[PDB]
Amino acid sequence: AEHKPIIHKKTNRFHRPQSDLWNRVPSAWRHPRGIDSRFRRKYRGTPLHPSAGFGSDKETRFMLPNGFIPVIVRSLKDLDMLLTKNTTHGAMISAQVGAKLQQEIIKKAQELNIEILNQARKH
Amino acid sequence: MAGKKVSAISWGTGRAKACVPRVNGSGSNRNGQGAYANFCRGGHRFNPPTLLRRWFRPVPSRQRKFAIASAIAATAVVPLVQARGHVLGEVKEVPIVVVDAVQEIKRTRDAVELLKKVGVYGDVQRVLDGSVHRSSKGKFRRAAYKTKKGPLVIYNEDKGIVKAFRNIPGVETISVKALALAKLAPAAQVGRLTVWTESAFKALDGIYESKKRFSLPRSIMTNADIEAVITSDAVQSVLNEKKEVVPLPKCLSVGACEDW
Amino acid sequence: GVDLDHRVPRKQRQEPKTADAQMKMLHNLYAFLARRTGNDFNAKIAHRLCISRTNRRPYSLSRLATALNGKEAETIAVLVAKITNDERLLEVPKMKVCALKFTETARARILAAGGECITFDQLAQLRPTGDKCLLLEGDRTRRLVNKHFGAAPGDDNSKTRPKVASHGRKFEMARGRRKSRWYHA
Amino acid sequence: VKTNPFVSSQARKVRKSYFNAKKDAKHVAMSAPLSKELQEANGIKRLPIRRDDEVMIFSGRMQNRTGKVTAVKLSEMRIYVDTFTTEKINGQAVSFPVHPSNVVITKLKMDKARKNLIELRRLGRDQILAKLGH
Amino acid sequence: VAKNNQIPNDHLRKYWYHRVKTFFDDPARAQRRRNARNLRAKKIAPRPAEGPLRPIVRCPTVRYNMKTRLGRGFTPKELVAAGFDPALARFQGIAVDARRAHSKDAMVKQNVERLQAYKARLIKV
Amino acid sequence: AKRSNTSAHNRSHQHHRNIHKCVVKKLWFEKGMNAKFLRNARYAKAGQNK
Amino acid sequence: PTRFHKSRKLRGQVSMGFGRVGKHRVSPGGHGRAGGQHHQRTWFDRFHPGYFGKVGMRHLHLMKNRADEYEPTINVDKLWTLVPEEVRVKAAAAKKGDAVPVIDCVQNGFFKVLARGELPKIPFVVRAKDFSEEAEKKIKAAGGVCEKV
RNA sequence: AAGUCUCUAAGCAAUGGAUGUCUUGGCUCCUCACACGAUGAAGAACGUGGCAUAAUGUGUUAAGUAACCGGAGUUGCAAAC
RNA sequence: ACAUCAGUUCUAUUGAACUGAGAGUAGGGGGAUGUGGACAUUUUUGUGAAGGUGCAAUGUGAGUUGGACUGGAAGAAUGUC
RNA sequence: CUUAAAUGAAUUAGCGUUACAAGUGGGCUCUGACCGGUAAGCGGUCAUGGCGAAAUGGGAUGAACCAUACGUCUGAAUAAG
RNA sequence: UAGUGUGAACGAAAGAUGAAAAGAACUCUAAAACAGAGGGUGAAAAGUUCCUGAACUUGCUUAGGGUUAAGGCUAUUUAUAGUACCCGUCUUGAAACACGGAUUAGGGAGUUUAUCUGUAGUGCGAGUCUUUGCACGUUAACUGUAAAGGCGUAGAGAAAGC
Repeated sequence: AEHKPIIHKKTNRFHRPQSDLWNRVPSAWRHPRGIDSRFRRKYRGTPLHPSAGFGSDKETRFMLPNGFIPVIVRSLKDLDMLLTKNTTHGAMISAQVGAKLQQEIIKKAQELNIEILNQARKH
Repeated sequence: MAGKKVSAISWGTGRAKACVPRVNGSGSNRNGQGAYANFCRGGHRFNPPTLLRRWFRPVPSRQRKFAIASAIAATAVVPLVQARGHVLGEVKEVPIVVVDAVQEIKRTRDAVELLKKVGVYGDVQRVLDGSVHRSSKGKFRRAAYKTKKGPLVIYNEDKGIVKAFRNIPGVETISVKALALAKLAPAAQVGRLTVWTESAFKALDGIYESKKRFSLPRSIMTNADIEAVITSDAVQSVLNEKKEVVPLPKCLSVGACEDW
Repeated sequence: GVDLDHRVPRKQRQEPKTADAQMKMLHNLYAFLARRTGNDFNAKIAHRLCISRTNRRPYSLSRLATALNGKEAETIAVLVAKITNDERLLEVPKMKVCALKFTETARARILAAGGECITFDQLAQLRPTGDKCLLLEGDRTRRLVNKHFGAAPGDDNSKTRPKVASHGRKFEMARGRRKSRWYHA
Repeated sequence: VKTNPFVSSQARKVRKSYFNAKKDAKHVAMSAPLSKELQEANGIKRLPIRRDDEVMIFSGRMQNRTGKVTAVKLSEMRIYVDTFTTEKINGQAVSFPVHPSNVVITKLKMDKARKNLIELRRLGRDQILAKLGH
Repeated sequence: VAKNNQIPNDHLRKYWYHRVKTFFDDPARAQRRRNARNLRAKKIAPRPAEGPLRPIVRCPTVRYNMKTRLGRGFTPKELVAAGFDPALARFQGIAVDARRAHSKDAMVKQNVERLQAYKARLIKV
Repeated sequence: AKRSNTSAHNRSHQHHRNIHKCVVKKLWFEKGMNAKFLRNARYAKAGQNK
Repeated sequence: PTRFHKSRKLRGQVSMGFGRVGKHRVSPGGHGRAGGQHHQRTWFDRFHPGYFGKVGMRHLHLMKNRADEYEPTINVDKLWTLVPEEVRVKAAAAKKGDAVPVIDCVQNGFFKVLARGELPKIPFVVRAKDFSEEAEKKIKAAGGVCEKV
């Protein structure tokens, strides 16, 4: 389909403060509540906070490098959801789904023309 | 009395240990170990479920009698029953009433031979194929696979009918005299597929006439939907015309600036 | 940098907080009219359906007989509330009424004297303009909780009724309430 | 669905009763169907297994051999058999245990109690099929 | 104490939390009662289980003069008027009460007619 | 021990966040006023309606 | 239940909505009604005035089935509510003669009668224990009788 | 301006026992019962099995014996029936 | 140019066009993510479930998802509780 | 009841009323006014502002002074300096 | 139970091979029941406190950085430029020569009851609640129902009386 050039506004993931230093601290973001914290204050040479400023365009949200918005597909019955919205959304088959039913979902998709985003399972 | 079985006195400051309670005695290795606190290993947990607790909710009896009325109303109305998750197919009309000679059925060949003729055995086939798993640890205490809740069958009196339908997966017998939400609207989802008997079905106007405190609930509207009311010419003549927003230009307005 | 006062002092209820079909439905009927016809009557009926159940006070049937005494026939008493019958009123007049619900005692009384029992979606066909209608409302302060509201008791004179389980002597009648025991409020 | 309250339907209780049953119940739990030659002869499907008789297993490494029962085991809950042997890495045959519900009984040897059990179940099976009406 | 709430009146200064009494017995208690009175009525047969017969009796104080309830037992006067043997009438299935002697003439005429309806269709095995 | 006794630094700030003008209900205050005046003002009203 | 509490959203926040400087602690004031004449007096004075002190006359062995305490009341405007509505419609169509219906208050649990509102001009007979002055006056004016018990 | 040193990352290991999955164990609620003992109880000690220390049976008739009721090997090796 | 939160003009059925604003400790409100178990509804799995290790996307973010290696039997989704 | 005549400063703005509840009840300080003190980065008050809870730039460096109070970015021209 | 104390007393840690022991014969180096290496068993070594086998720490191999203690953020032609004090905490004020903090995993703290308050939702409405209990039951549920009782419907007064 037709759309804008996709542009992300931030490239990388946000780290928690002091997470680089310590293995106990996981690098998933947490808003710092320290009273004397430099980070809460926003001094220079701290990372910028995640916030509604960084929100991507309402058109291009959840959109892949390809073009299509990935809906997850768990079975043959769930593939009926993408019949209406054919060239806006696109399929993404689950990791649980085994090698036999993988081939059946591809064969069903090539009939109905739904682009499957999962790639190179192998064999 | 759990976790407080141990002795424990809390040492004090001076020893460069935290002031938490510590079990006393010597040589066990257990001794000199923190105990009696929620954070300690084998301490009393923070407020686990008590008998003190209120378990049962006294739900008002008018509102109980309201809900069995609305669930029986919803057992008609063929949008709702398939919107739960049924395979009623054809015939598509609901409810299904059945002649009272079926109430004398004894053996289960006849009860299965009933359901496929009236066209309900699609919903029994939905139970038999396609079992449903318990992802959780609940498997240790209550059976690894659940079963689907299929049709429902109602009779005023039992003549071995209960024995006949018992043992077929997914069908739940009730008397008309009882009735219940757990049967009629399971998981608070109205419209289960009901197979009435004639003697059950003809009782219902007798039942709900002569119930003591309850009386039968009114609606606020007279109609089902609005769209007939607005589109009528009685309303439409009075309305103003439907407006729509102009988008505004971004730009020499004036006809002669060159006089200046 | 701009000098404004960013705070909101006043919220107002826009749509109803009920999770019914029917109250939400016939709100949108009278919301649709209140916009489009551009009229003071339908704007009020729209807003009355928004407001909580405490403010929709139950307008009793003897108050309905007093309002309509004088007013000629083909005049509906529109009323965004429940109607409840009076024991003490004896012979009801023949009267045309519209409300959300009646009590089953009151509906028997109005119908038995040749009256009418009209719904709001029924009324939207009949009278979109509200010509020869009559909006009525119960008084807001008739609730018992409302008597506890006001200046704190003991302000000389609050007349506000202190929050008490048990009445009589012994419970809150001495040092404060009477001038013998030091002072009177 | 069960009506009798005194029998339990919890999995904890049933396994504990099953593994720590009395000796007489464990012999009944160790049982197998007859081959169709013996079904028409004696008039029963199901019987408990002894050290006299011999048995025949479909599906396995030891697929489709007859062989006599050397030992029943009620704690270990399995049956040793003649013929059913893999050798060790040492030149030494060791008999290999198999659960009887996988297995069909090909020949049977009588006992006063075994004949007295069979004459009961024959008369029982005549009553029940007349009741159901097949 | 804070805000506009009423004075804090909770009778919870004793160690109530040791002396707790939970009523999860109640529906099992219902069956222990119910299975008793069925194991009664079989043993009592052929005699009627809803008995023994008891008098109609006016309640005492000013605000229950209206109402009439079941008493304990009939007087020795009321039995002899009706046609009964005071001592033996216990074993005929009629409760007897020697003490009550404030019952005036109106309520005697009920209780004589009450016993006559019993004695009309009592029969002996 | 010895901490501050008072301040008025930001009394003004708080007062002005909201100096609401409390309006009087009516100019007569019949608890006060002359009884001899109000006594006659009753008999003006009582005589008129008859 | 436990999902909808404000406590659940205050994870991460360190004080759980109870302050840093004050520190939420078990006995600020003292227990229950404590310091009512001292340091919590302002609460008592402001919200529940008259709490302290003794007034009245001591009553020993009060019973409420006596006909000294126990008087339920009913009003003149009703009474007709006690009787069903078929009765008084027949009683309206009657001569100055016979068959005037007896509204028994005492059976229904109402001893005294009290005139707050109107009646019609139907004849009737009130059996009750007591009346007011104005209730006795209104029942005469309707055209009916005041029996005592 | 040197590094086999030190710092960071990835892959294969060592150490360690988290996670996930299992469950003949708990916990609670309800039901039924309480009929221990000078006819020697509860508790303690020591004996006793072919290889048996603890526990469990059991008391020089000592993993038992007799009678009645079940009714064929209730486990490693050895032995007998 | 883009995001968010308000508001203004309109709109039935959840939207449209346009304008304005931007710190935040103690603290309050709104919407959302994740975990143990439950009741419905729908599935996945020895053609390899959960788990674990690295990598590439995706969401402002809490998170979520793909494919590779390891593992060898169960897991997950949607709506309410 | 009514006989006359009008909306009779500027600039701005919708205004009124109720209920429930959090935190708080150690403050510090620039510029002026002031009490005590030889004086103090001392003690105690007053008026507006600031910090506490306010980033960024400037005073090399600094909670408080100057410019200015902040969504994510791309430029232009400036403020203090 | 192990174990501690003269004693009254005190009191741990510790589950999982595989479907089945098929629990690793025999040979070679060696002083050898040291320790391996061949060769085999099994679907797969899962090889004896043996399922999965995370982090901290360590070893080997591969690739780069290093006078700036290291780490972070922004920007690109990827080793440079600019920037960047250590978090949590009481405090008017913390990078402080204030206190807590060697590393990692797993546990770890506003919950529930009674008597009330106010707001919102729901049902009935001068009424309302059906529960103590009885009758039912596919049985602690659900369902049906008689009569009391609770609060409301009239208040003021110390009280008589009203």
